[PDB]
Amino acid sequence: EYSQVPDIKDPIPPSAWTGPIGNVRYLLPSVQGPARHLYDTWRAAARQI
Amino acid sequence: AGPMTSDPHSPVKVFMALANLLAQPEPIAIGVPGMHQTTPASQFSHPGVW
Amino acid sequence: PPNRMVYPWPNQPLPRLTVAPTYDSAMSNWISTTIAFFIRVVNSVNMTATVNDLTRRTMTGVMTAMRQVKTMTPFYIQHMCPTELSVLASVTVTPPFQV
Amino acid sequence: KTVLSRGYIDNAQFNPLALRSNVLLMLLQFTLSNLKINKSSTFTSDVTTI
Amino acid sequence: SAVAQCQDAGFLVPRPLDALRQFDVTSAAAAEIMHAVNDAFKTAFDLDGALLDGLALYGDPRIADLSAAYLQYGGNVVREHVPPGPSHIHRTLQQVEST
Amino acid sequence: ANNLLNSTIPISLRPTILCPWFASSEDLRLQQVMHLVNISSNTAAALPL
Amino acid sequence: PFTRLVQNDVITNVLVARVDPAQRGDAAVDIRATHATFAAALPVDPAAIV
Amino acid sequence: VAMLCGQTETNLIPSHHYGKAFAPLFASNAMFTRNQRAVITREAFVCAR
Amino acid sequence: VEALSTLLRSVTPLVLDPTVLTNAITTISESTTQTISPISEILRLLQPMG
Amino acid sequence: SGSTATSTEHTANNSTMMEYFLNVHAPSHVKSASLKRILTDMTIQRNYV
Repeated sequence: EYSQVPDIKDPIPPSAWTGPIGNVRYLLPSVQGPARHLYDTWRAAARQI
Repeated sequence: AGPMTSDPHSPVKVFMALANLLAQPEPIAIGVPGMHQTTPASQFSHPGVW
Repeated sequence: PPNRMVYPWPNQPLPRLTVAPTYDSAMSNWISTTIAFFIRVVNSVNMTATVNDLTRRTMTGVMTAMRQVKTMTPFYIQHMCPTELSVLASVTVTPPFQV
Repeated sequence: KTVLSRGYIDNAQFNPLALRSNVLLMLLQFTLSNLKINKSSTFTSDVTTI
Repeated sequence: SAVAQCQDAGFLVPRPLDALRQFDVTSAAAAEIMHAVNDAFKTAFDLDGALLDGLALYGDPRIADLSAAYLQYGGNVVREHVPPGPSHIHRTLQQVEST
Repeated sequence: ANNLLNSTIPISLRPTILCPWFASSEDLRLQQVMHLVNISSNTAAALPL
Repeated sequence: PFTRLVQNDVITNVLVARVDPAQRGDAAVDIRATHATFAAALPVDPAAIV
Repeated sequence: VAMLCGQTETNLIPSHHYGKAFAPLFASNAMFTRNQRAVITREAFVCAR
Repeated sequence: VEALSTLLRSVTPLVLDPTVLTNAITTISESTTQTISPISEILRLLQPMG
Repeated sequence: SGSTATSTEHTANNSTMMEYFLNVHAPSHVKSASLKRILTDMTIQRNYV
């Protein structure tokens, strides 16, 4: 079961990230698509929290 | 709680909130067409709809 | 007429690429007026059924942002594209067919 | 070669058409590099023949 | 000042170096110049946060100017201007250029 | 402090002091406007304030 | 400014501009077409206020 | 989108760029073959008619 | 039309890049479950078409 | 994902991707005009659990 890894058909390019913040990288505004949607949704919820 | 907010439209929203409940016994006139006394009060967010 | 070609937009020679030709083009005028028009549309009283104040400002901010951003496309249309069309028509195997 | 030069001209060349801008930027750095204070220091008399 | 001097008679700045050639005046060049200045100041004074950024948001510093206003439903406008105050370095730079 | 915490200074010679800590309103006005330019004008800007 | 029940004085927009409209030739245009707009609102609860 | 995003290059000299780009276009001979084929078309048409 | 369009794209100095436009718009909008229908078309517009 | 504590994360991501698919990806990509007509005017809060 755990020997499986998902296969992404369009990975996020490395150039789509900002500089590091120690461990994490923020997502560049110019990037669109479902990932952008996911990023905004979680970010908005984080703000409310 | 009306006055405590900074929204300019709050007084109208307050006024319409009661007007919704009294649409049956006490009717009044609504200026712009397409809006009725039973319209949700929170929609009155435009200076031209007072 | 022979050795002639018609064009949907007005055309002028290629000037120095300074600020004034960047924003005076007819296409730019078309964009500016159009967005200006839709702005007073979305702010019309009739949109209240769906557009609260927050949305109203949000839509307004989007439109004005679209209007403000620089683009060289209108300049290219008015001062550079006709040159490219003129030369290309002289070498393509099928000459232009116009009304 | 501060601007308008990097991916456009050879290492050995300079851009004659962007001279005014590059000169201006160079002078700017010259200006900023000298924003200091001329603090004093120890003075002494000279006891030599000079 | 720097962006204006590279242009032809931009704004109302003195132009001591005008004898020198500067062919390209496109908005791209202006953006590059503004970034150069912005980096220079950040380096010289060891600044940390965003400084002078966002002016290139629309991507044409050649017409950059600050202003604020608010509008009333009655049609009245305020249109407050925010011009910069007098500066020392700017005046100093002119002497350097003249020299 | 609205004249609370009233305080005063001694009266004696202070030869070589220098406290470059001030600016005109125009500077403040300019900085305030600049600050408003470098934000996303949605709620994300207002909330921290 | 805090306006109060004056319909003609309701502030609909707070605006800011990054560029001079006179350069663009926008001198005669609606202000909203030339300046950016702020848009932020906070949904408070009446019960806590009361 | 194309109407609104019209970026241009940094060191753009219209004379250089156009001349460089147009020079290959005149290496073709299709312009002449077109004329020849048209001439043959005429003679074929007249005789056929 | 195809051949002519390919030639034009291969010969023009114009460059199409929807970067600055995206940056400007994203300062206003946000892709969240609230305020999605108002901006759905905008997201379609900014979607990378290739 | 050993107990109900994982259902929250997966349900959140599940909803997010579905919403983006309905409102953005599908209309931009589907062909049938009738499908577009019915696919629009549809949202997760009243069409998906």
